[PDB]
Amino acid sequence: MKFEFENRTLVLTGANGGIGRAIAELFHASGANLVLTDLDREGLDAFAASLGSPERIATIKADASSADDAEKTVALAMERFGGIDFLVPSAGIYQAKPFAEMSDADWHRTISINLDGVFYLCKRALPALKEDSSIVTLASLAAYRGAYVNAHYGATKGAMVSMTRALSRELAPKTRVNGVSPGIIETPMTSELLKTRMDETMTQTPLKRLGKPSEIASVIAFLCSPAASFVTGETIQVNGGIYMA
Amino acid sequence: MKFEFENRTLVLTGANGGIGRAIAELFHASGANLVLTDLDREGLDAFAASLGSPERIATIKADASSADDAEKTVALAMERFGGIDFLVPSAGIYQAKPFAEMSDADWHRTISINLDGVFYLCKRALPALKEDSSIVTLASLAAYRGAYVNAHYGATKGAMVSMTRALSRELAPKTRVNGVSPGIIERMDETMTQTPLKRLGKPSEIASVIAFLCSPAASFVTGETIQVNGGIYMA
Amino acid sequence: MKFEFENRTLVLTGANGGIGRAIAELFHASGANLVLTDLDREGLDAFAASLGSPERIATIKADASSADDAEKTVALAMERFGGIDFLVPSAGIYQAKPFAEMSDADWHRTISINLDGVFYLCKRALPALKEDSSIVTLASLAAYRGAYVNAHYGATKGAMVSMTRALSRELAPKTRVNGVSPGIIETTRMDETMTQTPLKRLGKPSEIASVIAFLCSPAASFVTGETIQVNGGIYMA
Amino acid sequence: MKFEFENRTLVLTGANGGIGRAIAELFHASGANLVLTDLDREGLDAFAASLGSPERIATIKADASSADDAEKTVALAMERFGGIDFLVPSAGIYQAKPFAEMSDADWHRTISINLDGVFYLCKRALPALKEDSSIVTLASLAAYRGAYVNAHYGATKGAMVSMTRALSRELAPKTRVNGVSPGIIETPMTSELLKTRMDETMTQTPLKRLGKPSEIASVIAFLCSPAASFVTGETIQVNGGIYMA
Ligand SMILES: NC(=O)c1ccc[n+]([C@@H]2O[C@H](COP(=O)([O-])OP(=O)(O)OC[C@H]3O[C@@H](n4cnc5c(N)ncnc54)[C@H](O)[C@@H]3O)[C@@H](O)[C@H]2O)c1
Ligand SMILES: NC(=O)c1ccc[n+]([C@@H]2O[C@H](COP(=O)([O-])OP(=O)(O)OC[C@H]3O[C@@H](n4cnc5c(N)ncnc54)[C@H](O)[C@@H]3O)[C@@H](O)[C@H]2O)c1
Ligand SMILES: NC(=O)c1ccc[n+]([C@@H]2O[C@H](COP(=O)([O-])OP(=O)(O)OC[C@H]3O[C@@H](n4cnc5c(N)ncnc54)[C@H](O)[C@@H]3O)[C@@H](O)[C@H]2O)c1
Ligand SMILES: NC(=O)c1ccc[n+]([C@@H]2O[C@H](COP(=O)([O-])OP(=O)(O)OC[C@H]3O[C@@H](n4cnc5c(N)ncnc54)[C@H](O)[C@@H]3O)[C@@H](O)[C@H]2O)c1
Repeated sequence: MKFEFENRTLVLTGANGGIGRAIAELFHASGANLVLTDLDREGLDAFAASLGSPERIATIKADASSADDAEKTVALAMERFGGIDFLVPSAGIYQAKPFAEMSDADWHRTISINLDGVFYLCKRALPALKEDSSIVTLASLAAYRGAYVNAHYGATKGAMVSMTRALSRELAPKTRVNGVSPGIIETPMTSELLKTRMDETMTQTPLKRLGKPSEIASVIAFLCSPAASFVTGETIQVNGGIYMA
Repeated sequence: MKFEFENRTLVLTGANGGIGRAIAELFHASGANLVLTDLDREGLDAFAASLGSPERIATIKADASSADDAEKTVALAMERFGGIDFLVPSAGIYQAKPFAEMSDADWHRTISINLDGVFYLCKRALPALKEDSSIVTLASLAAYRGAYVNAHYGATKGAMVSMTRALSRELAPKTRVNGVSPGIIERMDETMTQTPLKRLGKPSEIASVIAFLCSPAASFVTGETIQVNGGIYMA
Repeated sequence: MKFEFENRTLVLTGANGGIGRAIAELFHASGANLVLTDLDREGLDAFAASLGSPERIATIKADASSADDAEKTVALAMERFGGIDFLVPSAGIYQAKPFAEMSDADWHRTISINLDGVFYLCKRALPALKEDSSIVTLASLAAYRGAYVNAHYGATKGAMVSMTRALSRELAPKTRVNGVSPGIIETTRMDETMTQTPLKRLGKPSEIASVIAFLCSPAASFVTGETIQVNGGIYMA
Repeated sequence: MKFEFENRTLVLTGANGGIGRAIAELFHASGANLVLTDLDREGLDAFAASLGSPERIATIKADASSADDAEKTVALAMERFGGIDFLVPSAGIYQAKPFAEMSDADWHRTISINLDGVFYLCKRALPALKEDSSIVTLASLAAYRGAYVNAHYGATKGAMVSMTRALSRELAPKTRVNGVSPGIIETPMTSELLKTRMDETMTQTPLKRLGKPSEIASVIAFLCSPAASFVTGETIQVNGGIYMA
């Protein structure tokens, strides 16, 4: 698959994370413009240098929980490239916190980043969305299988699935809204939990391996591409068969 | 059918609402103890009086979005009845708000009541949950069909479905955690045509499914959210 | 719950099975009339005798894959009790058969019993169904999780879920059509199963019957088209 | 959208149908070898000529309901191209038949073509499937929404969804098994339905249009491509938002 994104503009939050980096690389290689935001301004700027074509790249330090940063992100997209073709709210946190130990602060921090932030970005982006544009949300296996020790994480990822359906109705026919639901992907997000459970996870997985960040990115690219022109409201499971939904 | 909830205690938020009253009514008729909360104390107290078994009913003014009121709600259940058998976080708001017009305040108010509040009640309730207890969440057709002009509402009701699955895992085997997803509960003609059962649902038809999930008839059901919508949508 | 099924009639195939017997026992204890069918006539009659209200029980030898036996089953319900309130096509086979080893006969046998048979029973039952009646199909965890070595079985139980939705539309508002999808029912790999099951036990057949009874009852009067997972949380669908 | 399928072999039943033709065109344009089957061989060969790189196309008259024709189809793929990379059992029938009027013959006809035939093709294909191969089934909106007057059709398409999950477990990791669930597609299958129901369908569809056959083919191609390399067991809704599943 080869994506033709020349002169199409991607806004991607959490761009320095494992899946975020894979998304940026694939879209950049496909000729797209990138507006990358992240809470870690130093890593993002350094990472962007390696992908380097500054004519097609703009970066900004942005907190997913900040409504004003969503406004800055859209204004930068409008100023640099004149609009938005693809919107991907990838920024999120994954905290292991058994429910009996979950503090009110624990709960609010996960909802603010994983859910409120997605609202802020989608809402501020509306005037900048172009014809044939795409929003792609990031759900998770946990929304479908049920989180083991992360009821707040699971809640926000179930919210992603339904929010995708709602916005798919409201922004049609101009904009399509879809999602990707990753399974177990090897990134720093999962590194500590997964180091003693790699064999167990592969044994449970029909494809017998962990997912790669690029295998999430390629599905996001598909959903943004003309190959998905009649797909809207839909969240796709990308988990090697570890779970059937 | 017929439920035997004698000496078992229901905690119900938003108890003065349409579905809320139906739930309180059924569980009360079933012999249960009731701890009812609502933002409208006066309306609630009048309703609770109409059921007339005051020794089995306790009411309190509680804002579903307030963690302090959740603590007071659980303490009241502990004080009057010693624990919680059924926890039903029913309180919620349904605001029609096209997404292009949705304010940050619009968004937060719906998340705070419909989602944060469910976290507060469930978390504070943990020490009070008895053996064989149930949590039953209220999802919505909108979670599955996609809301037409209520993206914040749909988000919170998709969150209920996944949060139900998460807590079912963590609170098992002592407590089962399930949900009910109501359809259209009493352009009516279009709805009748679209509904196989050709009518609107009654609040009593949501309450009876909640009671089923709380009953021993559902003893091997957990994590599950049931569609109660007359066939208007298949999920 | 306690179900009031007096003067209401259940037609149940595979009634001598583990789940089948639990359904019959519950409905009979609830006052219902029973039309029980099974391929094993002697075992069924012995079971039916134990319930002891022979005026409320009628049995017949019937092959679920036989359209003629479906016709005979409904005629028996008509003759003894005048109609059908609850139709539960419970008969099914579960064959372990890795796909690379699956014969054409293996495939056909499972489709014939688990899928063709449900069609024949539902189709022939239509004139006998009463008002406020229910059909409750039996799906399976395998339909949702994906069968490990039973692709034919899994296909038939996915068919149940979609056929339930279809008949729900067509047979409403007179009849509601729903399903129950059992998980792992005691009816080894026990350590593995307990580890994956939040409730930390196998399901009991009586716990499938009580959900079917719920779906047949007025408590489910606004539920149609719906298949309920009854699996102790082993799988979330 | 364009894919790179050179030297990979597609076996496609019902190749002369609306969606079938769109699948064949895309894969051929993408450099694949085609083994096309249909009950209407004159139609198929006439169609096969128009795409014409004829050395990369092999056609055969084959009845999906025949186990022997499935063997002949696989044998042709083996003889001409040495194996099978993509297996797409697209042949199917759609009969409007109210359940109260449905004959036993009606039932068996639909289960035989739409379900037994898929078994015959998948089972006979096993020895010929190559590394990194894909099976992609065709489900339907009817499996999820519930057919209005086609309980046998709805049953077979629900079977596709569950059979896809089962085979993804058994044929992994060598083969991924996925599905596509089309909505309302502009095709002969829907000409009769949409003569009286066109207004309602566009009203109910967020994208406010009928789907095109090519918009099913592009999603099938995605599932066969490396972009879906971590997707198995999965059936994707391609319905313009008319139904959220
Ligand atoms: N296995 C997996 O990694 C997995 C599985 C399922 C779903 N997901 C989801 O996919 C998304 C991306 O995962 P990932 O691998 O990139 O995660 P990650 O933890 O590796 O990276 C997330 C990135 O977001 C940044 N970030 C954190 N808080 C932020 C904030 N307030 N504002 C802005 N940026 C912030 C982090 O610095 C990091 O660069 C997340 O939403 C995650 O929940 C991941
Ligand atoms: N048709 C329906 O009513 C319908 C359909 C689908 C889902 N649901 C869901 O079912 C649940 C119950 O619905 P209902 O019929 O009782 O709704 P309702 O609108 O009739 O209930 C409103 C009640 O909740 C109270 N309330 C409002 N905000 C509150 C707060 N902050 N704290 C405490 N109480 C508060 C109000 O005072 C009132 O008594 C809700 O979660 C709703 O979203 C309802
Ligand atoms: N663990 C489980 O038992 C389980 C799990 C998931 C789903 N289900 C499904 O639930 C349903 C009921 O299961 P069960 O516990 O009764 O199964 P079972 O194997 O205990 O019951 C088999 C019974 O069906 C009868 N039978 C077999 N072939 C028949 C035919 N051709 N015609 C008529 N009767 C026939 C046999 O005589 C026997 O009494 C089945 O459809 C099954 O696939 C069962
Ligand atoms: N709108 C749609 O067309 C639509 C929507 C949802 C799902 N689907 C499914 O997608 C698949 C492809 O549909 P389509 O648009 O190609 O349908 P179609 O009706 O256009 O295809 C008919 C073609 O299949 C052939 N065919 C019929 N019976 C056959 C048999 N026994 N053996 C072999 N070939 C046979 C016919 O000769 C003809 O060439 C089918 O499984 C269909 O159910 C279609």
